[PDB]
Amino acid sequence: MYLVVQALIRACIIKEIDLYTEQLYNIIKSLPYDKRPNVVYSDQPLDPNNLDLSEPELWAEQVGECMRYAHNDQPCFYIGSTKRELRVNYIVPVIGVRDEIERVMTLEEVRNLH
Amino acid sequence: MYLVVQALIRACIIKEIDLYTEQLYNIIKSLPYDKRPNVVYSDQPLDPNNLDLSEPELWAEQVGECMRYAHNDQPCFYIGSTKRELRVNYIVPVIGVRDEIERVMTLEEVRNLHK
Amino acid sequence: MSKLEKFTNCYSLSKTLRFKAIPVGKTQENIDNKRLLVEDEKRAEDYKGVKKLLDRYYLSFINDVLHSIKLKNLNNYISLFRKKTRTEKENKELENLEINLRKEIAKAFKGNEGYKSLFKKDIIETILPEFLDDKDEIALVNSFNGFTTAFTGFFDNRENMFSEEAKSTSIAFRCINENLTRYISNMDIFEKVDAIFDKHEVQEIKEKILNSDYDVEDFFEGEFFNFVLTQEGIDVYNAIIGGFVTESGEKIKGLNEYINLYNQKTKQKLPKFKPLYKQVEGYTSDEEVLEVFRNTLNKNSEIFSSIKKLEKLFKNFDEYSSAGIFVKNGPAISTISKDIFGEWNVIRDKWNAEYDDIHLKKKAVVTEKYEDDRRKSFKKIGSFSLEQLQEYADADLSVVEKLKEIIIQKVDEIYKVYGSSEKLFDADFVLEKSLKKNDAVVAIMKDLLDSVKSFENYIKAFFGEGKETNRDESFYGDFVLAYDILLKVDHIYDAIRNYVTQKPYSKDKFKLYFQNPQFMGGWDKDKETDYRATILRYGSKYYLAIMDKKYAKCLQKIDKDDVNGNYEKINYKLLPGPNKMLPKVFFSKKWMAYYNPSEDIQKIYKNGTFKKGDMFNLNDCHKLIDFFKDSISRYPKWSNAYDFNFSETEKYKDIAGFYREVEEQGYKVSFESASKKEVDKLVEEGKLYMFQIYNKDFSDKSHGTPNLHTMYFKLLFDENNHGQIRLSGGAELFMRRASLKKEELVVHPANSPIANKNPDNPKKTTTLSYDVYKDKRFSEDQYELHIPIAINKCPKNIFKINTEVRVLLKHDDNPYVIGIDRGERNLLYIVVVDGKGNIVEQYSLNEIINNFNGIRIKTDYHSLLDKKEKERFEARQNWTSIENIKELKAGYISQVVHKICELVEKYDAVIALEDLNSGFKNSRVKVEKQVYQKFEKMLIDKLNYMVDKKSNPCATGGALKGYQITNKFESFKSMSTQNGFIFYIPAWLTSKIDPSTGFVNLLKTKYTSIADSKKFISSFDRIMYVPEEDLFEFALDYKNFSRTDADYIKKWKLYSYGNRIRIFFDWEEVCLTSAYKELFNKYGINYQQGDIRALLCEQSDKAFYSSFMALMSLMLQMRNSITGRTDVDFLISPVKNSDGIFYDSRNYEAQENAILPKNADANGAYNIARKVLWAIGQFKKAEDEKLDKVKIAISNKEWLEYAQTSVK
RNA sequence: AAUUUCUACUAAGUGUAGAUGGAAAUUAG
DNA sequence: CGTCCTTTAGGA
DNA sequence: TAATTTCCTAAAGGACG
Ligand SMILES: [Mg+2]
Ligand SMILES: [Mg+2]
Repeated sequence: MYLVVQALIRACIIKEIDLYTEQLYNIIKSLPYDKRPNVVYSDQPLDPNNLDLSEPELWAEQVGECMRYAHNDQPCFYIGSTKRELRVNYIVPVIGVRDEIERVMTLEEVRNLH
Repeated sequence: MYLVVQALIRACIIKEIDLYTEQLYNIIKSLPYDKRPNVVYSDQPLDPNNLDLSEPELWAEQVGECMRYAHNDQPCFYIGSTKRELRVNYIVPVIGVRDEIERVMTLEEVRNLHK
Repeated sequence: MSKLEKFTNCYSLSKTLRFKAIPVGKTQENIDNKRLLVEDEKRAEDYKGVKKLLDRYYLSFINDVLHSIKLKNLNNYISLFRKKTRTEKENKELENLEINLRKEIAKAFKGNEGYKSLFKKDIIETILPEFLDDKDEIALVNSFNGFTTAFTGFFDNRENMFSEEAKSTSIAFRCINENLTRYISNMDIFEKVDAIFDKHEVQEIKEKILNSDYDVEDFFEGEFFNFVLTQEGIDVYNAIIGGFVTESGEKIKGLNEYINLYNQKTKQKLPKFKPLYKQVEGYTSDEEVLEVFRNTLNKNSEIFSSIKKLEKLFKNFDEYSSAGIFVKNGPAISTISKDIFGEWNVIRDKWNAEYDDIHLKKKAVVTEKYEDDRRKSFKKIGSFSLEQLQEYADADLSVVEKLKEIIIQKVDEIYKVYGSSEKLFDADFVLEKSLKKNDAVVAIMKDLLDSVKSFENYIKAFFGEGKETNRDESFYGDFVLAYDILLKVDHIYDAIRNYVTQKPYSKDKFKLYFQNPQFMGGWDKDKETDYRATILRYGSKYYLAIMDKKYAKCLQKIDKDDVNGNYEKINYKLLPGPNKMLPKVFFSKKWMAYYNPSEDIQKIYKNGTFKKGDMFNLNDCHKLIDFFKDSISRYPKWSNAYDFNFSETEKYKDIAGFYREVEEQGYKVSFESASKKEVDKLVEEGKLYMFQIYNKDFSDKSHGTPNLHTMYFKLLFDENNHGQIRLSGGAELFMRRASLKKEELVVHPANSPIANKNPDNPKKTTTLSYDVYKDKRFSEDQYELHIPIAINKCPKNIFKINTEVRVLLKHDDNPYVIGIDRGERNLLYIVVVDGKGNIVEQYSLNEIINNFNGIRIKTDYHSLLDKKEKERFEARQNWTSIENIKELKAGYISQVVHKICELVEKYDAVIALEDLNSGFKNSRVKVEKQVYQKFEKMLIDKLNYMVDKKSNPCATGGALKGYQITNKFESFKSMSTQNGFIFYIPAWLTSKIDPSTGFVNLLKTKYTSIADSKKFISSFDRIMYVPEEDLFEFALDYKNFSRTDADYIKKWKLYSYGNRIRIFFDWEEVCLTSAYKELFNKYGINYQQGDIRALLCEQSDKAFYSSFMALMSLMLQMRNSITGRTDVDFLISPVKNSDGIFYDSRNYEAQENAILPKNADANGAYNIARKVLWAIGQFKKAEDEKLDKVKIAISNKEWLEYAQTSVK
């Protein structure tokens, strides 16, 4: 009774997380560069309901320029500056600035972070 | 069961619809008002794959202002001018005029309509 | 000096500023925990109920006392108005008899049955307990005890019923002028045809069902007017007229129904009686509207039964008499003749032909006065029979078949749109939205209601006045008994549009009380202890302060001290109506305290011999003068507060002058000090509710130009305001409920680039650094405060304005004139002209150029109105889409007014406005009638206190010193030929006239027949092609031609110059000379012989003269537009000027300020301006004693002579 | 798309340019 | 004797 | 919806507690 339906839930969570990052991308672009918060960038969909905050593999730096792809409409994100050329498509903000991840930044605290 | 996940995939398609709505809401705001595309509006969610376009319960007017609710961020839409008080939650871009809906307008068509 | 320099300070005015009350501190919490809010809210929800019970008792009183009235002077007035008075100095004693009648009816009201225990406090304390037996009803009246004085507004709206002022809101002017006039009219109509009505067909039932005594014939006769004054008597009058009910569904015939039954002859044309006047659906929920709709307008309803009865009745339509159908002439016959045949006014053309055969002679020239009299008589002649439509139709066409077939096909259209829409008519229909926002259901009610309402209008012509003599009968029975059932759907239509166009807000409010019937009486010194309302000023931010009930003296023991915080306080009470105030204070047990019994003054007040009824005596009036002047001189409450620097003994040559002087001096408001910490503590303890008066110019952010109302409220406490603008009492307090619920707000997000909706806004995208909401001001429980100010309570330069403008303008040498008019491509076109006729500026007003800080950003309105009409085109419900066009137009006329008030002081002018009483315009012009009437009401009431905001308040023109250059607006029919500077002028012969010649197209150049066309051609003089000008010169005489009586020169030289625009609807541009060459060589005539009138009266085919009449008419159009493109229109002249060149608009649109009008609309404004220039020329001809009676309503021939004499 | 209120807006950032006379009663459409 | 409503009075 | 009114009041009288 668990044979193909896992692929259904596997797609539903991806539609949820892309809804979340497309809720976030406009608030991301409406921030000044001295207020660009710290991300847990992965270029992999990382679920904001749990954040999977046990793994220190994710680097935590400051997000840079928020460009759009020209092929699709995807929100490509840069870490640091353009000079790093680090083209990532999945970020979530926290107060986990350097490597010390403690608490989650929700939507009203990235809107009021402006 | 075969009528249980189809009571669940209906909750997956709303996750698709809301992404389509948010993707639309970030591109209507970027237009001048004389370049707003005609849409078909309803308060039930509307699938832009089928639409069942022959249904007589839907028209094709221009879209006016694109705004947001207060407590949530759900992007309602205004059809016609502001003072009509025509608030609507789900739109789909078309190219057909008021009652003869020709076809559903796609995303890059709206994106290129900015020029 | 200027002319507007003299026009200051003329008369009085009453404007209500209003403002928002912000609660400051914990005062809102004080209202909440002190349990103060629901009290007024429950008080303002049974106030209507106790007012309804009081009107019930007042109707009981009137029903008591009208059964004891007796107007003794009836017996003479019924003869004297039946005298055909011929005036001859006899109607003024007639008016004295009438004023005796309307006085003597009031004597029973104002004299007996208490009448002081009718409007005092005693009624709701004693009588209304007895006048009620249900416990719930007495529970309402026992609640308002102690709060009786709140009804003084309602009682002063009661005591106008019992007066004698010839106002419509009396009972006296009702029961005399609205009752006796129609009584003697219906009596004379009864006496003319009294021998028509017999016994055994209407009298034998109306002798017993209506009265069962004094049966019928005495009612119209004479002395039975003294019964019809009540509601049951006028109910019997209506049952005679409309038909009785007799408690069941037979609905038997009435007497006016017997004149609708006396039809057996078939020649009606005679009037009936008239009903009389007598004094004293949705909008709840959505499912109630649905219930009303599908339960009173289903196919199960009686209205659909009336429709099916009409269908079977019109199946039997041709089986009656073909002469017994009368249809009422009016706006209807233009569509009647267009739906039977297909032509607009050919039945009017047939009657015009017949009346041309009857009253006009065999001479070949119609008189244009006979044309106007024929128009007014065609509007006077009542109705036409269906045999008259048989005679106006040709052979092989009876007209009753088309009416039957189109009526059946239109109710078949109703059937088909019903059957396509029956999916809603299941009575268990479940909604999905609010119907204010829903669209799928509103369209169905729209298309059904429009079908049934259009058929109701389609059959509204088929009455002919209803109360008519001989006709057809058995058609008309089922006709009227289906129409009375049908007509309620239009009231349903007017109700449902009052639900689909509901407000998204809610302007429901109620009156705040704070446990005080004496709440907010007036701004005062000593009565703070009672009204409990004082205004406090701090910095530039104001406050109203209400204390409470049980701490009512908390604003007394407060001093200055200097705690670095000090609110100021305003005082210096008024003196309301000293002509009634000083007897109230000087003879009311105050005479003994200050004086004693002189007596001489007491007797001359007792006679009232200082008023009129005696002229005066210089001892008689001036004993009152010095008695007041010295009794005041010791009054310690006032005489120290007001300086009464008075004039001497001989200046007061009446009593009104001294009363006007104390009216001038009696209002001296200033500042009182009250330090901050103790009053803030008083707020904190809960003894003083402190609100802040607020609008959006009080904030520190508001650096623009303030509101005009805020300028008045700032000027109210300036040191230049002497007595000009007084802040009188009568202020109130209102709270609106928060209606946009917090689960329902929408809001633009912060820091998001929002676009600009103005196309001419050069910055293209804006960002907001915070949140902005949509209609947030409805989402908060908000207090609003109304204060009445009185502007110019004591004026000096008192004169009649209509005489004054004339005597000023006669002395003037170059008076400018601004003329406004409507149009199609432009909504209003401003011209402005000098005393000579030289145009000095003109433009359109499609764009309004808002300017600020030296930057001017133009706002188009026409493309916006085009956008909204384009939305109405694809609207699918046409009720939210057509109301907003109406409000946009009343949001557009509120910005032309600033341009007009700028131009008036700019150019010292008068304004000429297009009248709307005496013209049926083109029904295609943009700003229609119900907007232009709204415009003139908004130009008079702005000119009443004309003020420009960006001026010095101290100087003239400023808000202390507004010009008052008009009178008060009265009514939409009372706008006649002069008001202030606003001249009303009619708009005849104003658009189609060249401004360089004064030529008019005046002919009737459409084709009917060959010999008439040859009569037209032989009426020409010369038809010769000039070769070097390459045109055809048409020398003609208007003495040769019909209806050309009004002209002046009557000798014109027409031409083929330029091209024209044919309608064909399609579009067709044609160059004229080549078209005439084609029509000639198509029919083969050598047209180089100069005169060739004989050559043109030798063709014998219809296809030439049908084709030549069109070209001959299209020579004279000068109105050449497409109505598809705003840029393509021109007015061109087929006549040479005094030089010989023509006038093309194309030569003058591309010029800086053209000496001729630019477009076809500017011609209309310029020719409106020329009529006022002619009036200026008329004003110098007469003299200063007759200047008040110069007739301005200019007849056409005088205007044409002025226009043709303009270019010399 | 803010407003005493309406109308157009954003107009340089909690707003801009114009206008605005309310409360109640009665009659007729 | 405050306190709190009710009533009141009539320019050219 | 439009026409047509009244008001745009401080001060005496008094009921009462
Ligand atoms: Mg608006
Ligand atoms: Mg302003």
